[PDB]
Amino acid sequence: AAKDVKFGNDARVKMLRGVNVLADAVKVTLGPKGRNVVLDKSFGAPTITKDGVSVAREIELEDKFENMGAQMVKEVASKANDAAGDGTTTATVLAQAIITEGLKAVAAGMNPMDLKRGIDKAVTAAVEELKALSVPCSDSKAIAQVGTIS
Amino acid sequence: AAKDVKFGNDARVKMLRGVNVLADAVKVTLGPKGRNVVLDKSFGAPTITKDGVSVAREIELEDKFENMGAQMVKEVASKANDAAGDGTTTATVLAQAIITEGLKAVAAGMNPMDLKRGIDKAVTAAVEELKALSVPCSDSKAIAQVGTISANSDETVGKLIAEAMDKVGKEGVITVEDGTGLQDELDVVEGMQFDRGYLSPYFINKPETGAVELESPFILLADKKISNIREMLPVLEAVAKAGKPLLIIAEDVEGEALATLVVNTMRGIVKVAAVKAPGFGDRRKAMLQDIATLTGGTVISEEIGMELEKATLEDLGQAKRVVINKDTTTIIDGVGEEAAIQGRVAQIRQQIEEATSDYDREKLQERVAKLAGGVAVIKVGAATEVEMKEKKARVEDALHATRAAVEEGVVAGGGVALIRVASKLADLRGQNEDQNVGIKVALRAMEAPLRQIVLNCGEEPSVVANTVKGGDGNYGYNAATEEYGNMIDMGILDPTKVTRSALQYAASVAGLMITTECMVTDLP
Amino acid sequence: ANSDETVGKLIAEAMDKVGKEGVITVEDGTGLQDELDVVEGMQFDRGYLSPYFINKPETGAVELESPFILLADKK
Amino acid sequence: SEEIGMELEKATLEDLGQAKRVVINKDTTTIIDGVGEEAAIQGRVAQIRQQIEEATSDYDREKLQERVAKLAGGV
Amino acid sequence: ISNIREMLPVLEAVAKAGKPLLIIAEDVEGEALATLVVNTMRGIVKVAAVKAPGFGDRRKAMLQDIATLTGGTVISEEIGMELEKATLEDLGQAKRVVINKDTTTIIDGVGEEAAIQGRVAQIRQQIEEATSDYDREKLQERVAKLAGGV
Amino acid sequence: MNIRPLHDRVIVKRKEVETKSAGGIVLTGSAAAKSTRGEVLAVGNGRILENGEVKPLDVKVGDIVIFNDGYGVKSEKIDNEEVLIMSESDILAIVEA
Amino acid sequence: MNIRPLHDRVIVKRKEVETKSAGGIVLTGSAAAKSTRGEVLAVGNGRILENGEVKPLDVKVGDIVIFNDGYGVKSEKIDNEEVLIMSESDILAIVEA
Ligand SMILES: Nc1ncnc2c1ncn2[C@@H]1O[C@H](COP(=O)(O)OP(=O)(O)O)[C@@H](O)[C@H]1O
Ligand SMILES: Nc1ncnc2c1ncn2[C@@H]1O[C@H](COP(=O)(O)OP(=O)(O)O)[C@@H](O)[C@H]1O
Ligand SMILES: [Mg+2]
Ligand SMILES: [Mg+2]
Repeated sequence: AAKDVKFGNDARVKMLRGVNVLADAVKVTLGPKGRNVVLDKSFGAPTITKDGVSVAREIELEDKFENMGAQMVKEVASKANDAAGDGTTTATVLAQAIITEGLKAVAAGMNPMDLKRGIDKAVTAAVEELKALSVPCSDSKAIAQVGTIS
Repeated sequence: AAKDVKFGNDARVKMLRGVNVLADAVKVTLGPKGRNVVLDKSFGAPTITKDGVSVAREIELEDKFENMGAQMVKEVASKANDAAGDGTTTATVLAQAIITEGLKAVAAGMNPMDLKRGIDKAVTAAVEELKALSVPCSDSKAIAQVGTISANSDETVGKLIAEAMDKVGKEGVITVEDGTGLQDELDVVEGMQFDRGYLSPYFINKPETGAVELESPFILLADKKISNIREMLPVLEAVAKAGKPLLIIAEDVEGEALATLVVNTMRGIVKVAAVKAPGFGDRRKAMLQDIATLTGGTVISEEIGMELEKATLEDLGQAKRVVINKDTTTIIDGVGEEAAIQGRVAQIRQQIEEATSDYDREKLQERVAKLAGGVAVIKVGAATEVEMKEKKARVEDALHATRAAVEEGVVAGGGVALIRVASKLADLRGQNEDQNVGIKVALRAMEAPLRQIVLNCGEEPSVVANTVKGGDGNYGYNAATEEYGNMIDMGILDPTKVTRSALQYAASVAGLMITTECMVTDLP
Repeated sequence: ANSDETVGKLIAEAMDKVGKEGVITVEDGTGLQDELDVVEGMQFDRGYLSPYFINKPETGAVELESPFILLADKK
Repeated sequence: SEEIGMELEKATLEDLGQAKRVVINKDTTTIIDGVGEEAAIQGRVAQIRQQIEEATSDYDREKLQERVAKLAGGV
Repeated sequence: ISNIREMLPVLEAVAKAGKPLLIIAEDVEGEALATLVVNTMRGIVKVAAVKAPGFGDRRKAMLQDIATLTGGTVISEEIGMELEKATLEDLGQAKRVVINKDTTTIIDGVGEEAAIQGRVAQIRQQIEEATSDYDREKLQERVAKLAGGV
Repeated sequence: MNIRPLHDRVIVKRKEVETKSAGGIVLTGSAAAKSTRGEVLAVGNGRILENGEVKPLDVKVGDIVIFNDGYGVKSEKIDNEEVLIMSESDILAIVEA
Repeated sequence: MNIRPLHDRVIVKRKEVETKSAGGIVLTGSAAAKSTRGEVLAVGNGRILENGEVKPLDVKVGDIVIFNDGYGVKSEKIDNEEVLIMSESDILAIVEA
């Protein structure tokens, strides 16, 4: 098929609305004051869920570009889930956040490939930090707390 | 169908928007400050890539004429890649440049057939000039530098490639595949091994690995299916007397035979194992022959009118150890004298010389490695799938460029080689003035890749090109460090074969294209 | 050939070797330069029926001198 | 051929063709310099000469000219 | 014609008269043909064979034409006849015959113009009561092959 | 070496695969058929059946014979020559005169 | 241990699976065919049929024989060697001279 090609800020803006429609449906569900989303189904009754990767998998957009936005962030939520089966909302929230802020910096005229290297450096460092704060969870009471909070 | 025909400047203009929409989507990715393009997919998630020929293949335009444009420059990027799996963006960029300029002169009222002749002469001349600047790349450091620079400045890729190239030697294969974790990993298998597991999990004398291991074993190579155990007996018993274990590599081992073998090995009678032959069809027999040679055994096929029964110990191959998994047999150190090893290798040497195909070439090189050097595998790491795809591709990409460096040498990157051959041809001329513009049209395009590299950094191409043009030899602009210097010393090496294929292919089609006067195609 | 002296020459050259009752055919080449093959005398499109016949593996091809030829019009 | 009612078994050396050398690849046989006197060569060529004259077709013409070349000049 | 046995009594009556022989049958297949081919080859008896003209019903009638022109007798299993019981006399005769890749031609048949003219006076009225347009073309053809020319 | 048929069996050699002459002048090309004539090379002492005594065979070494080519008959090779082994039960007649 | 065939049965051993020589100089590779020659190892007293007396066999221990390989014959193993057991009814001739 004939293609529609879009360049720079134009293409990014579309890309971002994409991320946003998806990110925003997934966010409503974060945390104990989370709310639910309703995903329809040609099958039978709709589905009410709190579960970010469930909501994410449904979002597909009509603007082919906004869609590529959404189909891209959609894998954070998706991978997050294959990896621990939890935290998919948070992941989505963090990406929408890295993207929003980053693009803003590409508009500042920074070199995205470096924006990237800095984001990753920042992250490799965060991961070490996390392993440092981590304390083992090994009594029945703590296990019940993770269960419960989940 | 009824057609829409378009003539002179009209048809050209549409042609060029065509070349442009493509050229531009491809450009955005050029050089270390390259950026990524996202190509959609009805399939599943989109694909983020830096890879010129990937972006290019997607472009198709709605204007039937603009499309023709695009579908033609598309071939430079495509050929560029079948030819050295790299340089495809540069290629693209030169063609968009040879076209832009070329057309502008057809508007001046030059004779495009001559524009063309001069553009080629210019180019034939430039290729000689490149072969003259080229210096061999043969230490491990330079090899790393080509890898690295190919992998958008990933020093780790450079290194891993350089490392493998070192262990599998010159006649060894290197393949890339998805990895398990987040970090890249290099496997190097030693000597000969193929894709076949035991035929029954009972052979397994070491359950902790889940794998079979035999020492000083004889090897029975049978080019035929094995159903009757009768065919074995004279042999199995000659082996029971020598007190050594036995590997059976046949076309297959089925129910009746296998079952009994399984019963015989079990009871501690004779230590044996069995595993399918490598590949299928015609290569099986030739490749089983390989195994014969390596272990100094004799293939037993009903084709030369032979029977398993009439086989003494002597026919059997031999090695010092064998290791077989669920799907992997491997023979360690065969008895075959290197007189016969080296010979059989000198035969499959010329198999590749007269392999008139691309697929009949892959396999031969594989076998050469399993008999001569080693086989290496790289595993690319990534957090995500969007990531694995783009990274894996770059490793792949650089794997290619190093193989190219090694056979054809290196020249200065950042588009410096091309900018230098351009001043060397400052005096080239053709049979007539139009050809002289045509020459000058190419020499000018030759500046394109350095000009884009720079523009992708958001600095000023014609300031950078001026200073680079003001220097000598290998002086050039380091886009990454934004400073000038000697590009060889800074490890910014392009494999000569690629810089030259970029030029060849881009000019080969740009050349034709600027001689369009009519264009025929379908109605909207 | 739109003023391509090289085509002219190759044609002229072939015409000369295959003679007046000789065919000339064009097909895609491997490299960048044009090339003219002239097969001497009689030859057709058939390989050995088993690669075992091969008495010279370096060519990957069979060679016999002063051989008798059995022509059988039947399987 | 079994068409003239012949059997391989009833064939002495005499029936066999002969040449000075033959060369065969994966997909190419070639006979070098056949024993056939040019009396008989030239004759069989003078027959396939008129095959083309009464070849009322375009495809029945290509093949004949090929053979002529394999027997007379070159390809 | 499949079995050569059917021929022998005849082929040999011809070998004694020392004249060549044309065979126009409905067809000459493998077994018979092969042997004929072997027999003519070795300089035994000069022979040739060629399919009958047309198909269906006209074949038999048109083969009859050929009989008349050369003064021979059609040998069909319809009148309950066998090839074996055929002396030289049944055979047609002419002064010369010429046959190509796809064209047989008989020159000057022995048939007296008494019988020629008669068989022509029959196919004269075939056209008179040919109530069709296609059943008319063929008859006129035959008339020409027996009377004038094409 | 030569052969020695076991009592009642006869060793014969076949004759010409449709001798090209039949009918008269016409050299009948092979029609997919074999010969039933043959030369007797050796003779077995003779049939033993029904105990009491052992009767000779009525064919001698060197007779010309028409036999019935069928299941009773077997194909063998002596010094590399095509010879057949049937019993006298399969021999039908002797061509003489 | 050795064998003792029961009256009329004969114990023989097979010979070469298409001895590569036939025709002359040419070593005919196995064409999917077996040998009909064999060495006689033991002999049964002889056929008893029709009550009154018991006639010997006309083959001796150690003859060379052409047999008819068919249903009458069976395959067996003595000390681990390939031996056959058919009746004299299946033995056709003796290769001598
Ligand atoms: N009382 C609470 N106060 C603040 N955060 C809470 C509380 N209970 C649970 N959480 C937080 O909820 C967050 C995620 O819950 P959830 O909505 O399932 O997001 P996810 O799908 O990303 O798992 C975790 O960060 C957890 O710490
Ligand atoms: N620091 C650098 N400064 C200038 N050019 C560089 C630098 N690193 C790599 N390059 C150049 O990048 C060019 C191509 O990279 P790439 O974007 O893949 O183009 P291509 O697909 O045409 O290979 C090469 O000419 C190489 O010399
Ligand atoms: Mg949660
Ligand atoms: Mg590159």
